[PDB]
Amino acid sequence: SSVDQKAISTIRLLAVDAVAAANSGHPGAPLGLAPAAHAVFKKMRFNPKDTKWINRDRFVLSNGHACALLYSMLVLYGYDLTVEDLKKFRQLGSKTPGHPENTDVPGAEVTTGPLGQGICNGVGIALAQAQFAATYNKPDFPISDSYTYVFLGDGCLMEGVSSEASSLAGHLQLGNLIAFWDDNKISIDGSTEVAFTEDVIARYKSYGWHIVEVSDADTDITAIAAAIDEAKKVTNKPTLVRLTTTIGFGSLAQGTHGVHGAPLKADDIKQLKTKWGFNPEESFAVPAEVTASYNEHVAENQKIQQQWNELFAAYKQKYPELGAELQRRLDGKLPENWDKALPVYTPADAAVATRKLSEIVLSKIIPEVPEIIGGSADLTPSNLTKAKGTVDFQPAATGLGDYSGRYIRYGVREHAMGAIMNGIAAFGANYKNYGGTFLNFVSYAAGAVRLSALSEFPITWVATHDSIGLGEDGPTHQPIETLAHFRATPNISVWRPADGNETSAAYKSAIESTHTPHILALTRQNLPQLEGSSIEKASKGGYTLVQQDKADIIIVATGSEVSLAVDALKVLEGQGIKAGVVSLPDQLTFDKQSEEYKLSVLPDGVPILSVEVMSTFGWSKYSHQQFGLNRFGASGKAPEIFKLFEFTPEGVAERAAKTVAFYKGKDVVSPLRSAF
Amino acid sequence: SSVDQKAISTIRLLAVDAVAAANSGHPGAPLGLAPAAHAVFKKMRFNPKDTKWINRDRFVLSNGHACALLYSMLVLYGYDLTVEDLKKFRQLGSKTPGHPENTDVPGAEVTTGPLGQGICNGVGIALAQAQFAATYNKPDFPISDSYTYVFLGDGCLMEGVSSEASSLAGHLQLGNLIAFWDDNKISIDGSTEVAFTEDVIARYKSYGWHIVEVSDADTDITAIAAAIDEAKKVTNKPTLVRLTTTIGFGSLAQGTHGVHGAPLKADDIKQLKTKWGFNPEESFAVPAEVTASYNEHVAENQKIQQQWNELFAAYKQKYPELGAELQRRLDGKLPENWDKALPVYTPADAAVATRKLSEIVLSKIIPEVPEIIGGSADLTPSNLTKAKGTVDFQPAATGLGDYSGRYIRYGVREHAMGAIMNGIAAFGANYKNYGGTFLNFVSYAAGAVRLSALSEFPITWVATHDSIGLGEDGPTHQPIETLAHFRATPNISVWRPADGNETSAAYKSAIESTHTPHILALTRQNLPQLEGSSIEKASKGGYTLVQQDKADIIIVATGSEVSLAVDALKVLEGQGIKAGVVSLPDQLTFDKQSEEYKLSVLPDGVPILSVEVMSTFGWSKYSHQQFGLNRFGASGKAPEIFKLFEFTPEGVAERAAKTVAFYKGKDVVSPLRSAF
Repeated sequence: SSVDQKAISTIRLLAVDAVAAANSGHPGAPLGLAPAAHAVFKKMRFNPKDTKWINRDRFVLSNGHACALLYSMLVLYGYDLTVEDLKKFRQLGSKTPGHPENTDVPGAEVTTGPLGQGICNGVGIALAQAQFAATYNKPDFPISDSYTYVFLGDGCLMEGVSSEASSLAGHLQLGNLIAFWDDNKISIDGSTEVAFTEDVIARYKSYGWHIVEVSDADTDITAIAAAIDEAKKVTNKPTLVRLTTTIGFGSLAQGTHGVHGAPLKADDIKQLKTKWGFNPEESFAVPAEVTASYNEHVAENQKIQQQWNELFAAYKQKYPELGAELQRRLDGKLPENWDKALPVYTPADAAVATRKLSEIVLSKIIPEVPEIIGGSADLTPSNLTKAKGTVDFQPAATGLGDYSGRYIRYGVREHAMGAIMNGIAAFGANYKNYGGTFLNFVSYAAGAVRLSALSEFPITWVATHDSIGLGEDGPTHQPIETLAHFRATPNISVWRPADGNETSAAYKSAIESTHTPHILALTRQNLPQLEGSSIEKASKGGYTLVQQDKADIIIVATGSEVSLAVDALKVLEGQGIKAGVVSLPDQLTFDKQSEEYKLSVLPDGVPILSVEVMSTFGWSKYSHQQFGLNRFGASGKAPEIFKLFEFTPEGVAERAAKTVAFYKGKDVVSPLRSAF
Repeated sequence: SSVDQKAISTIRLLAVDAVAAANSGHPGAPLGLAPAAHAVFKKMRFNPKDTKWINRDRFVLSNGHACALLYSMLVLYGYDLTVEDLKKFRQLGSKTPGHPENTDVPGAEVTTGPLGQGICNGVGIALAQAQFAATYNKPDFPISDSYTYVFLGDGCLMEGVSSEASSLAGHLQLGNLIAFWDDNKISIDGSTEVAFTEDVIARYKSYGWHIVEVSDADTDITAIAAAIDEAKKVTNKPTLVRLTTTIGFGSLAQGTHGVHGAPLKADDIKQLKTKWGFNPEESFAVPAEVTASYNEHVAENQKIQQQWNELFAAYKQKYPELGAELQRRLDGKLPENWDKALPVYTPADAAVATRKLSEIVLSKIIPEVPEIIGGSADLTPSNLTKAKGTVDFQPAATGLGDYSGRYIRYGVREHAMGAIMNGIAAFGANYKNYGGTFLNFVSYAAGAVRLSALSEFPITWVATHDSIGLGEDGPTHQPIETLAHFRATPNISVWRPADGNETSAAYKSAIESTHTPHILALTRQNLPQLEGSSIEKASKGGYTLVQQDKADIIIVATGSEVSLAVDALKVLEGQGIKAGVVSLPDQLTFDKQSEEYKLSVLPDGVPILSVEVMSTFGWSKYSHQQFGLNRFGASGKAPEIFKLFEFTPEGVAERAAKTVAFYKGKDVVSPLRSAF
C-alpha cells in the first residue's frame, strides 16, 4: 500500500489491460518484471521530454515480446506515449506495436523482439559510451558517465548471438553494462527443464561478468535497487542480475507457459485488480499518486540534465576544440568538407583490389572524422586492421589498447558484431561504425542486419572476398545468393564498387548515411581503374560509364564485372556490335534517383544485358537478359574459375550477341518501365 | 623414431607439402593437430573401402581450414584419395578442395570450414546415433555403438552456433560425443588475448560436459589416447578434450599467427624434414612402415565390420520385423506406398491454415515412417509439437522422454537446430529430419541452411507464420526477403503450399528427397481448399490451377495468394477480362520439369502477373509484371494489413487490368524464354 507498491500494480495492470484490449500479446513477463522495471527506472536518469540527451542512462528490453511493460513505463513517465496509445496496442498504425521499434516508439532505443538482439545492442550502447567518455571526459568534466540497463529472458540466453556478445563484453570489461535475467523457468515449449538446464550463472562467471542474485524479485525491490548499487561499484565487469520471478505473477495461471504469450481470462483480470486494490470494473487506471511519484523523479532528472547542459557549456570554454567537435556531433553533422579526404583515382593509376582501396579510404578518413569507429570479426588483420595512428578499443588494464581506441577486435563473432554495431549507432553522437568480415559470412549475422534496416541505423559492413574471385577457399566461402538476399531486404544499400573512384563514392554514401545501413562488397583480386568513373557519377548509384549513341546493346554490371564488360565491348566491336556500359555500384541509391535520370542510364529502345558473378535475382529490374552465377562455386585459382563459368570477355560477348539476335524485330522498352 | 612418431611426422609433412604445392592454405593447425589426429584415428573404427558402414565411428573437422590434415589421414589410411590428389590441393576440379566437402571428398562426413558448423554437425551425428541405437539395439545385439569425434579450434568456440549446440548436447547427455579443442592461443587477428579471454573450460562445465586436459598435446599421444578412454567411461556427458598445442609445431614460425593461414617458407620446410629424419629434397613422402602400421589398423577394423555384418544377419533372424526395417533404411528406401498416408482434400472441405495442415501430415506419416524425427526451436508447442503416440527425444534420466523418442526440443537455438539437422542427415540410415520455427527466423540459421544445400542433405524446415498474415507480432517477425534469399541459393526447394493437397505434395517432396533441403513456408491464417488442386499436379512444382483458353492474362501465385488470385479472377470477369491462374508451390521443382511442361503452364502470347506478399525478386523468371511487397510490414490484425497493401481481390484485379493494358499492341512471349 506504499506508493511503490501501487506503482508496481499500476504497471502490471496497464500491461494486462493493453494485452486484453488487443486480444493479442504477452502478459506473463510484464507481470513478472514490473517490480524490476519500477526499481530500474527509479535509478535511471532520463528526460521524457528529451529522448536524445546524450548522457541519459539507456534501457533495452531484449525480451521484446514483453513490450506492454516498456510501453506502460513510458506512459507513466510522460514520454510522448499515452494511455490512448496503450489502448491501441498491436493495432494497425499505432505507436504501440507488438514488438518495440525505435523508429515508431519514443523511448525505444533499439528494435527488439527477435531473441538475443537487445542484449547485444546493449553491449554496443555500453561500448560506445566507454569510447565516447574516453574521448571527451576531462578532470571535473564527466561529460559521459551513463549506464546501460538491459532486461532479457531465457530465450535471449539460449540464442548464440547473446553468448558471443557476452563473451566479448566480459573481455572488454564493460562495467557500465547491467543486465537483468528474468529467471522464471518458463519458455514457449514449457519448463526450461526440457531444453535449458545449463548453469547460466557459472557460464556468465566464465565470461568475466559479475553476478548478483535476487531470490524474490516478485516483491523485493529493495534488493533489486541494492543489486544496481552493487553493480555500479564493479567498474571493470559487466553485471548480470538474476531476478527469480514468477511468470504472470498474480494471475490464476502464474507460473505456466500459458501466460507467456496469450491474453489472460477476464475473470483472472478481475481477481488481479481486487487483490491489488484496483476496481475490477475499470481498465487502464493510473492512480494520481503514482503519477506524482513518477513526476518527482522526472523533475529531478530534468534538473540533472539542466546541470549537464551547464557542464557542457563550461567544457566548451575550457576545451574549445573538443567542445566544438562534441557540439558538431550532437548536431548530427560531419566535419565540414570531410569528403575532400576521399581518395581520387585516374585511369592511369594501377589496378587495386577494392578491399585494399577500402583500407586506403579508411586510413584517410578515420584521422579526420572522429566519430568513425569499427572493427572486424572472422578476418585476418592482413585483410582489415586499424588505421595507422590509432589503437585498438580495449580496457587499458589489458595493455592491448584503450577505451579511446578506434578499432574493435570482435573475434569470430559476426552476428554479435552486427548487433553491437546497431547498439553503437543507437548510442548516437553521430557514430558512423563499421564491421569487417567476408561477404559470405555476413549471412551469419542476417538477424542483426535485417534489424539495421528496420531500425534505420547507418552501420556499414566492410564485406571483402565478394565472389569466386577469392579463389582457393572454395564454395563454402564464395557468395552466390548473398547480394540478392540483402538487396531484397528493404532499406539496405549494397555497394559493389568497381574501382577506386567507386569505392570512395561507396564510403561517401556509407558515412553520410543517417537512416540506411550499408554493405560494401569488396574484392580480393585486383581491378583496373576505369575510364569514365568518378565519385560524382558513382554517387548516383548507377551511371553511364561508356555512352554509345548507336548502341545495339547496353551491358550493365557491378564490381569486378564492369571491367569485364568494358573488355567485352572490344570483342563485340570486332563482331560488328556496338555496346554501351552502365556501372551500377548501388541499386538502392540508383532506384532513389529521378525517373528521368534513371531512364538516361537505362533507356528505351535497346536490349540490356546484366553481368554479375552472382545470383541473377533482382537483375530484371535493370536488364532484359541476365548473365550470372546461379550455382555454387569451386576451389581453385580465381582466374580459372572465371574461365570455367565463361565470365570472360568472349563469354560475355557471346551472350551479348545472342541478346541482340533475340531482340531482332522486337520492340524493346526500358526494364524500368512497368504496368503499375 | 617409433612408427607412431614417424607416422606423425609423415602426416605433418604431407600437409605442409600439400599447402606448398598449392601455394595456398593453412599449415599451422595441421602441424599442431597431427599427434591428436594420429591418436584419434587409431582409436576409431572405420573402413576406408566402405565409407557408409552404419556402425563406423565418425570424425568431423570443424576447423575445416585445417583440411590438409584430414586429407593426409584419408590418404594414409587408403580411402579413395591418393598422394596425387594431395598434390592437387586447392586446384580447380580436385578431390582436395580448400575446405572439405562431403559431396566431393571420400571420408568427409559433412562440409565444414564456416566456423562453428562442424561441432554442431557432430552433435547431430551423435543425437542420431543415440536415437538409432535406442530404436534398434537389443540384448546381445549392439547394432549401433559408435562414437563421434570432433576437432575444433578457437574460432568455432567463439561462434554462437557452437554455444547453442554445446548447451543442448550437455542437456541431452550425449556421452558418445568426444570433442577436442585445439588450444593453441592463436587466431587470425593474433593472440586470443585480444578478443577471447573467457574461461572455456568453466563454460563447458556449465553446460554439463566432462573435461579432460592434455597439457602437452604436441607430443603426448599416450595422454590423448587415455583421454579418449576416459571420455568413453563417462556415458552421460559429452566430453571436451583440451589439447594444448603449438600452432605450426616444428616450424621456425611456430606459435605465430603467420603460420595459421599461409604456406611456409621453403627453408622452413627443409629444416622440418631434417629435424624429423626425412629427406629435405623430397616431397609427399610416405614411409612404408607407416603404411604398414595404418594397414594393420584397417585390417582389424574390417574384421570388426565383418563381425558386425554377421551380427546384423543374426539380428534379422531374432527380430524379423526390426531387421527388415533396418535393412530397408540402410538401402535408402522409404516404406512401400508410405505416401498413401498423406492426407487428401477436396474443395468441399473446410479452410485450414497450412501450419495446421502440416501438423496433420506429420501426425499421419510419423507413425508410418520410423526414420522421420524432428523438432522445433523458438516456437510455441501450440504451433508445433510431437505427433500423438510419440515421446520427446531426451535422456531417460531426465524423466522427460527417452532416446527412442522422435521429437527434439531444440530450445531457442535456430542456427544450431539447422546445423544439428545436417548432422542427423549425415548420420545416414535414411533419416528424414525436420525443424520448426517462424519463417523469419530461419534467417538466424542461414549459415547452416546454405550448407544443407551445398552438402546435398534432405533436411526440412517447417517454417510457419510466413508473411504479414501472422498479424500482430509485426514487422520484426514478418518475412519480406526470406523466400528470395533461399530461392536464390542453389539447391533449395522452397515450398509455399496454398492448401491441403499442396501441403501433402510438399511433404511428399521433402520426405522423398535424398539430395535437396526443403523449406516449407506455412501460414498462421486459414486458407480455403482450392478447386483444381491435387497432390499429383502440385508435385510438378507449378501447375495450371484454372485453365482459360482465351486468357487475357495469367496470374501466377503461391501460398495464401493463390486463393486471392482466384477471387481476383471473379472481379476481372466483371470487368470483361478473362484470367487463368497458375499455382507455383515450389519454383525449384517447377524449374526441373521439362521445357514443354513448363511452357504448358506459362505459355507464349499472354501477359503473366505474379502475386506473392513478399519480395518480387526472382519472380521475373515466371512473369512479366510482379505484384509483391518490397517494404517491411506492420503490427495489426492480418486482414487489415492485407487491405493496407492492397493485397485484395480488387487490388490484384486493378494491377491485372493495368497489365493487360500495358501489353495491348505488344507481342508477348513466355517469361521462360531467354536469349541464352
